[PDB]
Amino acid sequence: YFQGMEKFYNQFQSYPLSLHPNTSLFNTKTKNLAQKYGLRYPSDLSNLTGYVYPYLSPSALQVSNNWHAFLWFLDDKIDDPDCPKVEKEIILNHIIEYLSNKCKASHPITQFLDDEEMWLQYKESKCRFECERQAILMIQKGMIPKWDKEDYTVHEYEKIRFYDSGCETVWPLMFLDDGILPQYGVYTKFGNTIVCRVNDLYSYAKDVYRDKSNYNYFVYYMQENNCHLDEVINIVTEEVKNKWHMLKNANNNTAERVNYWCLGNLVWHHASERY
Repeated sequence: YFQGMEKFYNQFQSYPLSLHPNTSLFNTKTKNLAQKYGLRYPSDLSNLTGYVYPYLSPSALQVSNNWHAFLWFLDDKIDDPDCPKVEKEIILNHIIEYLSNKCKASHPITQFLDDEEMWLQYKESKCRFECERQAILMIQKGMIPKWDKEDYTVHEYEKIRFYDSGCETVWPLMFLDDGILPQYGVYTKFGNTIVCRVNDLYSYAKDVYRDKSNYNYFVYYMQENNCHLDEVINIVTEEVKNKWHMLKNANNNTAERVNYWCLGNLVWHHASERY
């Protein structure tokens, strides 16, 4: 595992920007908003925002960090093994209802989203509506199926993880300073895959050895294909190499910003004590 990760990171680490993005101001504002509703956003997560959106304005970075905080709060609750299952179903259906204009925000997570400071001057932006549309899909096609499912093929995991990861909800943030939506298609899909492969690789030790969770590409691939971890790491390295080249070779604004997101996500995981 350790040698496989070393070889993987050495192959793909090509983050050209500062290891010290300016994050303090937006970290503080996001945490202040979280604390207003009794929620916690760990400061290290703000570094990810700084790494992945280095081309955004300060106000767009602020709202992006707020959206990442929403995803963190929800993942924290849904992935919590000690949270009662009925409470998870209640919060997931409530978020859908709130995001569908059917009910008031009545839980801390939706009160956070409903606050004037959530979206700042971007409350009526195309981004806001698309983030929320994609968050409904993340719940309906990602989180709800996952919390009812025990067995996964690799392909079933890939479909559920595409939604459950929330990556489709972050692509619109890349266009906050432009007022338009991303071009969804092969490049957002490749970005979703690259982010998830990196995340699953870095979380493998915690998932398998510490948390005893099977929800990880490498676990399901090893089961399905009867192979060892080193082999899957090699296979994923080849897949990521090909898809990341395809992302970098497109002269297309969505692909270019997805590339930054994949590069920044890799540097953040390399630096993190979490893994």
